[PDB]
Amino acid sequence: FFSGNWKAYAQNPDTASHIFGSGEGSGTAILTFLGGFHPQTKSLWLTDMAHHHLAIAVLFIVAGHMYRTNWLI
Amino acid sequence: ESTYWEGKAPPSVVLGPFLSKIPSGVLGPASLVALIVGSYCTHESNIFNTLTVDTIYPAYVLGSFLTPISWGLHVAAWIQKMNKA
Amino acid sequence: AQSKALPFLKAPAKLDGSLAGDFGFDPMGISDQVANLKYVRAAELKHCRVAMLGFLGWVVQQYVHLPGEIYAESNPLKALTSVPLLSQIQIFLFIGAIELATLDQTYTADKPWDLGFDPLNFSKGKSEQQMKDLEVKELKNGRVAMIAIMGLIAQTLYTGVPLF
Amino acid sequence: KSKAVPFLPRPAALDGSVVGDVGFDPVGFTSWLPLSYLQEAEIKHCRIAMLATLGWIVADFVHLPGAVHEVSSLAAHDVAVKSGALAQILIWTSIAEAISVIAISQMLEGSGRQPGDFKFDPLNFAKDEKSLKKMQLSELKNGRLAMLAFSGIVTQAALTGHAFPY
Ligand code: CLA
Ligand SMILES: C/C(C=C=C1C(C)(C)C[C@H](O)C[C@@]1(C)O)=C/C=C/C(C)=C/C=C/C=C(C)/C=C/C=C(/C=C/[C@@]12O[C@]1(C)C[C@@H](O)CC2(C)C)CO
Ligand SMILES: CC(/C=C/C=C(C)/C=C/[C@@]12O[C@]1(C)C[C@@H](O)CC2(C)C)=C\C=C\C=C(C)\C=C\C=C(C)\C=C\[C@@]12O[C@]1(C)C[C@@H](O)CC2(C)C
Repeated sequence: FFSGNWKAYAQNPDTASHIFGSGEGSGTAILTFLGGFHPQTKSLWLTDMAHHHLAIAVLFIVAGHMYRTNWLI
Repeated sequence: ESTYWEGKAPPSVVLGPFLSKIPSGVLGPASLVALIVGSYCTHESNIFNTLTVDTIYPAYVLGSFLTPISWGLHVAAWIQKMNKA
Repeated sequence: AQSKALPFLKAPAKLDGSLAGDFGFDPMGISDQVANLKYVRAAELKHCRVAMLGFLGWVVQQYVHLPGEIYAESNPLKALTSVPLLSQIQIFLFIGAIELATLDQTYTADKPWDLGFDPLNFSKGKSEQQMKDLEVKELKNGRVAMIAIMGLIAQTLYTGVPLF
Repeated sequence: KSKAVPFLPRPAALDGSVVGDVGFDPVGFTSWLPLSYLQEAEIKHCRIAMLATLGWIVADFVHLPGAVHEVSSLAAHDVAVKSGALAQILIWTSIAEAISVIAISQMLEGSGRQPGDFKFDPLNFAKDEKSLKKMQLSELKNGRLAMLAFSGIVTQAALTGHAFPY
C-alpha cells in the first residue's frame, strides 16, 4: 500500500475449489476483481466486496470536501 | 457576490476566486490540451491496450481525470471570453 | 499572535484570560461550538486526573504487586485479563458511584471540575495567585501524563514491553 | 517596467515586498493566486530545499551512527522507509502541515500573519525591521539557490553514481 504496489493485494485470489470457512483451496488476496459468484456459496466474492467498499470509501471521502467550511475553500 | 444572472453569460464570480482571474486565452488552449491529454490517456489505458492488473499507470488514470476536468475548463473559458476577460 | 502555544495563530474568542492553563491552543476551533468552556474543562481535568493515576499505577504495577497471586502479573494489559472480574467490577462500581452524583453536578454547575475534594486542605489559606499556579501545575502534569499513558498503552500493544 | 524582465511589463500584483520583489512574473501567476499564498508556498519550498540540500550533502559524507545508515542518500529513501525513520518524520511533518493549514487560513482571511512567518526566532538572530527584511531577502535567495542545487543534485546522482561532485 505504501510502496504503491497495490497489485500485490490482488495476487493469488481464492480458487474455484475453495470451501467457504475452510483453508482448502483458499488464497491470500484481499482486494480483487473477479465478478460473478463464489463457485461454492453462489454469492459475491468477499474480496470483491472489500474492494467495492474501499473504492466507495475513497470516493465518498473525496466527495465530502466539496462544501465550504471554516477554511475558506 | 450575486451569482444569479439573466444576461448572455454569468458573471466571472461563478468561477471562483482562482478562475475569475484567468484570461480566456489561457483557459481555452489549456482546456483543449487537457481534453486531448485525457482522451489519449483513456485510450492508452484502455481501448488501444486492454487493461490488466499489472498495467494501471497512475499517469493514465490521473490523466483520464483531465477529461471530466477539461469540460469545466472550457466552460470557464467561454464564461471568461464572454465577460471581456 | 494571541496563542502562546502556536505563536502564529490567533486564538479563538473563548480562549482568554481566566481558566488557567489557557495557552491559546485550539487550532481546530472546537471551543467555538461549545456554549462555554466549563464542560470541556471538566472533561479535560477528569482525563488529566485519570491519566495521572493510570501512569502511577502502570509504574507501580511494573515494580510493586499485592501479596496475592492474582495480582502477580507485571504487564498491565495482561493484568487486565488475569485479574479476576470481581476486582474490576468492584472498581467499576466504586467509580460509577462517584460518577453519578458528579453526573448530576457537571452539566449544570459553574465549576464542574470542582468536586470539593481536598481532604488535606492544601488549598485552605492559599491566595488566588497560588491557587491559579496550582491549577496550572495540575493541568500541565495531567496533559503530560495523558500523552505518557497513551504512549505506554501503545508501546505495550505494539512491542509487549510495558516500560522503557 | 519590470526590474527583472526589462522587456515585459512589471507584474500588476508586485509593487513592493521585503521578500525580494524584483518583478519577476512573466506568466502572471500573481494574478491567478493571492500573492500571500504564493509567498508562503515559495518560503516553504525554500526551507525544505535548503534542509534537503544540506542533508543530502552531509549524509553522503558523514552519516553512519549505526548499520542501516550505511547508504548513499540515493538508496537511503527506500532503506529508511523500511527502517521506519521516514514514517516518524512524515508523522511530525503532517502534524506541522495540518497546523499550517489554519495558519494559511488565518491569513488570506484577516489577522496579521506575514507569509512564511511562524514566530520561530528562539536565538533572536533578527532584531529590528531592517535586519528582518535583509535576512528575509537572504533566506529567500538562499532557498531559491538551494531549490536549483537540490534539483541538480538529484538529477545528477540519478544520471550517474558518484559522490559530492555528482
Ligand atoms: C481528553 C483530552 C482533552 C480534552 C477534553 C481537552 C480539553 C481542552 N483543552 Mg487540552 N490538551 C490535551 C487533552 C485534552 N484537552 C492534551 C493531551 C494536551 C497536551 C498536548 C493538551 C494541551 C492543551 C493546551 C496547551 C491548551 C488546551 C486547552 C483546552 C481547552 C480548550 C480547547 C478545546 O475546547 O478542545 C477540546 C478538546 C477536545 C474535545 C478533544 C478532541 C479530541 C481530538 C480530536 C484529539 C484527537 C487525537 C489527537 C490528535 C492525538 C492523540 C493521540 C496521541 C498522539 C496522544 C479544553 C478545556 C486550551 C485551554 O486551556 O483553554 C481553556 C489550551 O490553551 N489543551
Ligand atoms: C535514535 C535515532 C536513530 C538511531 C539509532 C541509534 C540508537 C542512535 C544508534 C544505533 O546504532 C542505530 C539506531 C538506528 O538504533 C535517531 C534518529 C534521528 C533523528 C531523531 C532525527 C530526525 C531528523 C529530522 C528531519 C530529517 C526532519 C526534517 C524536516 C522537515 C521539515 C519540513 C517543513 O515543511 C514543514 C513541514 C514546514 C515548512 O514550513 C518548512 C519545513 C520545516 C522545512 C521535513 O522536510
Ligand atoms: C500522580 C500525579 C499526582 C497525584 C496527586 C494526587 C493523587 C494528589 C491528591 C491530593 O491533592 C489532592 C487531589 C487533594 C488534597 O487535599 C489531597 C491529596 C490526596 C494530597 C501526577 C503524575 C503526573 C505524571 C506525569 C506528568 C507523567 C509523565 C510521564 C512521562 C513523561 C513518561 C514517559 C514514559 O512512559 C513513556 C511515555 C514511555 C516509557 O517507555 C518511557 C517513559 C519516559 C517512562
